[PDB]
Amino acid sequence: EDKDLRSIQEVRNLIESANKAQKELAAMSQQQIDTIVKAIADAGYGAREKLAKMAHEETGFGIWQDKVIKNVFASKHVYNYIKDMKTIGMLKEDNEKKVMEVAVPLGVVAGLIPSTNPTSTVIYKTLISIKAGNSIVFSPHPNALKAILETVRIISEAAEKAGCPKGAISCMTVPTIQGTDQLMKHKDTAVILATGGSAMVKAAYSSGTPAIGVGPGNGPAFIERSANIPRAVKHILDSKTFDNGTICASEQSVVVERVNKEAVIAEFRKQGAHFLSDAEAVQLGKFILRPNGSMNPAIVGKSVQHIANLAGLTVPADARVLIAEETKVGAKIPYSREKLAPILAFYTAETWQEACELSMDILYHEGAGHTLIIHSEDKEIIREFALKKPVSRLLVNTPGALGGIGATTNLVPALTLGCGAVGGSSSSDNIGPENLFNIRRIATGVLELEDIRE
Amino acid sequence: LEDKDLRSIQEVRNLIESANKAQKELAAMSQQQIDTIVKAIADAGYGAREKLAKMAHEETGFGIWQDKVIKNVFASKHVYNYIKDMKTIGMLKEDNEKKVMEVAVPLGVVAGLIPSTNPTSTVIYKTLISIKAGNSIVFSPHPNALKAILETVRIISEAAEKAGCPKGAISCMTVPTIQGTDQLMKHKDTAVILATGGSAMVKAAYSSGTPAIGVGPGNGPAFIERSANIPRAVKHILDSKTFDNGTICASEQSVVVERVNKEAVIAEFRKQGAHFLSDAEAVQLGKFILRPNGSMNPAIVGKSVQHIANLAGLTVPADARVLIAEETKVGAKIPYSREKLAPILAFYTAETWQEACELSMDILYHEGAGHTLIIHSEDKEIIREFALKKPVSRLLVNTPGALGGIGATTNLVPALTLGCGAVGGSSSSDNIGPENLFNIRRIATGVLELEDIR
Ligand SMILES: [Cl-]
Ligand SMILES: [Cl-]
Repeated sequence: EDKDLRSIQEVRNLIESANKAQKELAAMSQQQIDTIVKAIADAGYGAREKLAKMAHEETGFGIWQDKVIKNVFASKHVYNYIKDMKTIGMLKEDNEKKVMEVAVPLGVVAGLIPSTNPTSTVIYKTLISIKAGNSIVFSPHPNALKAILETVRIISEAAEKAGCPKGAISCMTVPTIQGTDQLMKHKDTAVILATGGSAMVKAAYSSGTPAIGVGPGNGPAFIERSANIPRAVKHILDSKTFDNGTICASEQSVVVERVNKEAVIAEFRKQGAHFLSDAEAVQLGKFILRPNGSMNPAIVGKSVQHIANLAGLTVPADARVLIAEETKVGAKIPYSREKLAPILAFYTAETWQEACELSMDILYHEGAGHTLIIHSEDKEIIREFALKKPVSRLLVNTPGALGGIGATTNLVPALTLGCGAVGGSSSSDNIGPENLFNIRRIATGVLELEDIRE
Repeated sequence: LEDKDLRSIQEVRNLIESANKAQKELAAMSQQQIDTIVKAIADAGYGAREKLAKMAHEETGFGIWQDKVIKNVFASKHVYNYIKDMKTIGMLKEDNEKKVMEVAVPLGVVAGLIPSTNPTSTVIYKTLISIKAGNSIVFSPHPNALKAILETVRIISEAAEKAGCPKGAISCMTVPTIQGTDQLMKHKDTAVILATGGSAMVKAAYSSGTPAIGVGPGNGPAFIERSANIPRAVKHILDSKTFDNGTICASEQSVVVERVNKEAVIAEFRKQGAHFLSDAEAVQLGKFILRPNGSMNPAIVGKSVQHIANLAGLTVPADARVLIAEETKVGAKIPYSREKLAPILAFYTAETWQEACELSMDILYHEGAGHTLIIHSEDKEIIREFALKKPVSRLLVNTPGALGGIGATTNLVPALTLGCGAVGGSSSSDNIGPENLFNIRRIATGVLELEDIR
């Protein structure tokens, strides 16, 4: 009866079921696997509306119409990338080196699901884990529980119809920290896909189980002197306002040069941004930064009007983002940190070199290894940013949120965006099927001992 | 500070701090400048081959002087020849079709755990690959090999620094403590752990909060299938199993033969210097090898046949090259079915290749899964079945186990850190090198709008 014990029991039950379900997947051919993958894609996509509405209603986060596009992306876009990849059995036979390469599935994948992008992340993690021959057990955020449970129900039913063994795709029905702890620590858990906060990722790397973790997204968008101002402002608003800023790859600040500063402020205003007065900025800043130095969860995925009301603000009805001018960087400077909300800091640099230095300083305090955006027509400046910005994905003339996940760019389509070693993670990739299998190499003898000691 | 544990913690924080600064200096260097240092390390390692082999032999008491010189040659010359022309620094790729550029990003400060079994060769190799990828490295020495490791570090460090490398980029703890090595693994500025050592050590690395890459126990069966060339299969198994008195983890731990071939195989093993133990002698050595706590006796590790025979109270001919015990069982309570880092083999008889496979899987699933299995066969179909099914990361065909698994007699990546992958509890199945020690940053240009994906 006690909730944590039942949760720990259920976790042990799901992993066991998932372990034997994977052994059955492992026996399947590439064609049999792809038949399953396409069926998960279709069920995910067919239920795009219902799951998007479910998630919005339960979490109170975002915009259901935007969650639909997240579901479409997680289904069709990921499917289209992964459909023709060889991920199963014999991959390569080098007949000159005499080395053969075979894909080995990891085993049971433990997927931690955020409340910010719940149904889309479930679909994405399922497609890529099953594609690589793995079973997946999900850890749902308590306040997106029903949405995630129905996503798992819908996609696992379609997979099982297409030949997938029962138990290969499952989810905790009783969310506890103790339960999630067990899922992570379990001997028969092969890898943790750790999409969550910084304490949750640190836990996953302290679990004993190999983990693939994320960091906070604190991505500046530098609008450089040669950028088309209208297009840059459009890209940023497209991303920042997408699902009320729930995607980690969305812009957290705008950096402008002195030459374009006012031209950019005016364009933001013209496209519906609201600039906070100095007084309005500190008032919201006081509300955003909690006494313990945490960022206020009360803003996450909420509307501009919702956030204004919480902060004691009165803001125009058609305001699309709140923007505050910022000069400093630090743990006590909330505008310099991740605000999963339609709230942006606004920085001014005199030159592109000053903008690079400020971005480094922003990223080093928070957001290193994740995302930075640059709007520019200058090939030389973009290349300097490419060689120096401490991120894993550097986005050029594109909306941040959409560009970072590979919706508007040719990055790998993903909702797990690895932050690399600088962010404390084991990978910097947009996670796909190639991150979820090992290579076994089968090598023939080419030399004798007598050759190597001569 | 005078207490040993606190002096050691202090040292590790100082060492990490220097390595942190030094890496930022390495991070500014071109591929040319890096490769110059790499070559200087390789040259210094190679030149000190006899010196360092003798130090390690005298200090640890393990192995054969001659064989450790070869390992020092392998770690320097062979690793260097694989890495010298590899692209590991800065801009790697510029895809103009996808509009995606790729840039190598060094991990940062590497933590190298060095075992007493392969101590000088492992330092040389890890240094070369870390520095090649633009990283610094701080070593944790096994206390039984402290002096030899420190002197290897001293030697390659000075040649690196003479070649342009920043001071503090290559360092080693001078006071080995478990409290100091815990600090090395857990530290925020430590970017990655190369975890070469025992099972409790690698489980410690994955519990540290820092990204780890671990090894597993090597327990590889050698299946001399009926199509095999017996005299060469025997020579290979002996070449590997007696190499440094069996200290390398990719060396064979059992021989599996088909019944039709058993007589012929035993006769050849005998001709080439193998000594088959009687039932009573096998039982006597088994009692000595297996400790009451369940661990295997360290007293046998890297020791001669005669030395072990004396320890176990056996009387064995002076020219005996390996001790072979016939075995029928697999399990924790069965010492021959487990990793014996010594010139000792189990010998199993199966009826068919199918039974040999099933037996091999049973061996590996108890101990050794993810590491190595060796097969001698001229049957490419049976080999392919083993390739697709045996739970290992490296499957060796017609080659000595120790020498083929490290890539000395095979075309596998030349390495002394052999990942066991997920099945063995690690993040990688690779023979690891430069490409496991940088992240890829991707710089991507927008190709689509929000409206397009709507
Ligand atoms: Cl979603
Ligand atoms: Cl050595």
